[PDB]
Amino acid sequence: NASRNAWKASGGIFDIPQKETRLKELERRLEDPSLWNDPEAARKVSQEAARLRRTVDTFRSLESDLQGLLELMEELPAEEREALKPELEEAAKKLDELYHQTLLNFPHAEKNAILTIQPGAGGTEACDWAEMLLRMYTRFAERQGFQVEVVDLTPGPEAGIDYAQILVKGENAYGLLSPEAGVHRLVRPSPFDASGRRHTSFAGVEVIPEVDEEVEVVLKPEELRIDVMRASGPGGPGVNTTDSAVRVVHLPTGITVTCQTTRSQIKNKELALKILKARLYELERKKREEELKALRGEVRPIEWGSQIRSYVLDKNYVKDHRTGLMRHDPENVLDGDLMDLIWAGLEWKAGRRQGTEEVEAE
Amino acid sequence: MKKVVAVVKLQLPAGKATPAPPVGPALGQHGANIMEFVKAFNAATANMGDAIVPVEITIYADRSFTFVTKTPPASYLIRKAAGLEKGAHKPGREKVGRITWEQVLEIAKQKMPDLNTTDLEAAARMIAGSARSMGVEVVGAPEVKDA
RNA sequence: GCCAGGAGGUUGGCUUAGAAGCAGCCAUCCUUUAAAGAGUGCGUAAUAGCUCACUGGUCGAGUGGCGCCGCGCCGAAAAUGA
Ligand SMILES: [Mg+2]
Ligand SMILES: [Mg+2]
Ligand SMILES: [Mg+2]
Ligand SMILES: [Mg+2]
Ligand SMILES: [Mg+2]
Ligand SMILES: [Mg+2]
Ligand SMILES: [Mg+2]
Ligand SMILES: [Mg+2]
Ligand SMILES: [Mg+2]
Ligand SMILES: [Mg+2]
Ligand SMILES: [Mg+2]
Ligand SMILES: [Mg+2]
Ligand SMILES: [Mg+2]
Ligand SMILES: [Mg+2]
Ligand SMILES: [Mg+2]
Ligand SMILES: [Mg+2]
Ligand SMILES: [Mg+2]
Ligand SMILES: [Mg+2]
Ligand SMILES: [Mg+2]
Ligand SMILES: [Mg+2]
Ligand SMILES: [Mg+2]
Ligand SMILES: [Mg+2]
Repeated sequence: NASRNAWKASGGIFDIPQKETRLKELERRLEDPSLWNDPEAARKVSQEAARLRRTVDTFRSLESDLQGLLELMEELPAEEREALKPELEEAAKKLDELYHQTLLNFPHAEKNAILTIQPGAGGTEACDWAEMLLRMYTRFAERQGFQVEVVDLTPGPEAGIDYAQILVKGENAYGLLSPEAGVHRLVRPSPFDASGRRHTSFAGVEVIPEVDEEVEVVLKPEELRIDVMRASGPGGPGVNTTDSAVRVVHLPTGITVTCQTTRSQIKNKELALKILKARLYELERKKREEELKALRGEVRPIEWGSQIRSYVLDKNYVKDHRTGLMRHDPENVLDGDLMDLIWAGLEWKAGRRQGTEEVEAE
Repeated sequence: MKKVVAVVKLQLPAGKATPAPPVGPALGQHGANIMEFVKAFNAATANMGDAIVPVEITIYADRSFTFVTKTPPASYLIRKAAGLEKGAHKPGREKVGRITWEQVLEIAKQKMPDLNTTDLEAAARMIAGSARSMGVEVVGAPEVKDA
């Protein structure tokens, strides 16, 4: 297990010098009496002190399992050297906590997730590749300990999928499948091509947890104003002296509506409200779109080069264009070996591009 | 003669020490030189081990302090036979331990000189009492006897 | 009503950035002693500060709570002049 040591060790090492200088500018700010006088402004101050716990603990735990472990173990069959191995069996136990406490910090990492696959540039082979990816994440779920349900799926003309969607249950379902965003790339001699030469094919992937609803709470009586007024058109003296028309404007949203199709004020006041309900439902569905579709991807051309990870079956090599990381087993990776990818490199760069954005300028 | 402007209650291990709060704002808004004042803190913590030693502070007018180290809380005695670092969330129903009537007696001797409570007979009920409300009930034998 | 103390372990166990009798959760020690409740309210970022509860003194004659009945008070704004 000496191949993942320096990876996890140095992983908690780059936070040492940076947080060292910042916590110093804060800890000395917590001294002067004039600081705490600020109401909630001072909470943001003592808050950063609540981080000197989830940083100094590694300065002690990770540093001790590096100074003591690396010593007595350089050479010996099983005497005092192999006996020092179980001494750090908890070093892999504690490795779990440092890894976890940097993934759940995502928006909704803890809850489940939905993953929709859809073919793209690459002809009918691309339509066939999508089913491969489906069968990849599917096995990756069971083997991760997750449950799976195909929420929807549609076979292609000759391939096997023009579209597919799969809800993965279990904790951190959105966390692990997060870096699976974007279009992947496939390279291999096309099984559908007569000359069988090497063709490229693409396919997009998306991930997102889940939400709820709120239909009636909107039509709170406190919000909208209701008006009464005589009706336009026929009626006799009854129409002139009896106001039955109604105008139910929604004050906040400003959207108004008027009705007077029936001789009655209540049945108009009633209808005019069922009408406002429909429009206010269609106004909540429009705003319900940006906050449930912008999370998918701010782009995703699915074209060429829009990919973030290529899988070449000719020369046998996958490659994450994000971490620059490489590999030599596309045949197994497209079966469940996503852990090696998501764990070390994927979640890293994923949180890195946002973790370097906040701790600098954003 | 003596002098005091504002007292305060602080805690810390019997040896190690750090300027961070809640001890932070303390030795910063009243002054406390770690160049000589702390050298009166390590003298009584060199031979003695570590514990929940709460320094019953008493700041003077001249920024100085009274490093008279007082005995740990009566709750430090329960987590000595058990080994816990907390306490039950509901003292009454559940139970995090069961220190016998003997444990409460042996380590409680340390608490009498600092406390104002009388003999070891009186210093016995206090420690068991500081356990009646922290999720635990003692078990004894001699007890009443009576006529 | 006024003079004085109003505490010690204790900073109650747990939650929590902080919860020092005083957001919340769970609650049933003792002792200097004449008396002071692991605490009534305010004050705090967390504390110190104020007070009751209780005891001492002074005063010097009544005082406090609860149930019931009679009558009454508020709740109570309109359009030609009451
Ligand atoms: Mg209102
Ligand atoms: Mg009209
Ligand atoms: Mg007509
Ligand atoms: Mg008519
Ligand atoms: Mg009419
Ligand atoms: Mg009318
Ligand atoms: Mg004090
Ligand atoms: Mg008087
Ligand atoms: Mg007084
Ligand atoms: Mg007074
Ligand atoms: Mg007293
Ligand atoms: Mg008193
Ligand atoms: Mg006073
Ligand atoms: Mg007690
Ligand atoms: Mg008490
Ligand atoms: Mg006090
Ligand atoms: Mg004051
Ligand atoms: Mg009555
Ligand atoms: Mg009555
Ligand atoms: Mg009446
Ligand atoms: Mg009036
Ligand atoms: Mg009039």
